[PDB]
Amino acid sequence: FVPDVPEGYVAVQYAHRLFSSSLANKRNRVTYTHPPTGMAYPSPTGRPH
Amino acid sequence: QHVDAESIMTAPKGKLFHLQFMDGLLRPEPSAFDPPASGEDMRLIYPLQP
Amino acid sequence: QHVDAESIMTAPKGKLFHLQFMDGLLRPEPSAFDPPASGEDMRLIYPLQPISVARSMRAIVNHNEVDRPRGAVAPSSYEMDTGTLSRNGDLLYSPVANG
Repeated sequence: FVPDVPEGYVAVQYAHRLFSSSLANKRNRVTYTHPPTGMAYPSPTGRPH
Repeated sequence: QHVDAESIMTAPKGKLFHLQFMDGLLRPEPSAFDPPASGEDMRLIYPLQP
Repeated sequence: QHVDAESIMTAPKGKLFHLQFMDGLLRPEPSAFDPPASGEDMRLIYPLQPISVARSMRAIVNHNEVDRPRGAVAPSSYEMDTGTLSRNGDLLYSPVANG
């Protein structure tokens, strides 16, 4: 069994550049920046599929 | 102190839980060059009222 | 170490002073609610010329608010061009362009 990727998901090649240190609510969280939207996501929760 | 969701769910009515809450307004800001720490604080139980 | 202005002024020519300097780029920022301290750091002796002539790199740290810290210095490309050995035996940099 290989789970299919669900219809809404977006392909993203891993690259060191996608992850960074950043301030977020008095913490230096490992922010991830989505390559399409450009949006930064300090929490692992709430990230785009 | 901490309150298990298990006790919130299984205690008889009439029990008086004692929840604690942080006022994080005065929490220190991280140094600009300190590497990020892994992990994430989460809260499960919330007030319904002020 | 510290150097008195008195010694700067009274030493025979030929003496070799050893001045120290802070790179305060990585100095910690104060907490937002900490009360101010009294007193003021002062510097009296200064270089007449650039001092960090040996400096290949600087501030190898991430900054949370910004893409690169101000004053961060990358290594020059030349440190990293292995180049080639010429038939003479002289080392060469890689060609900038074909031909």
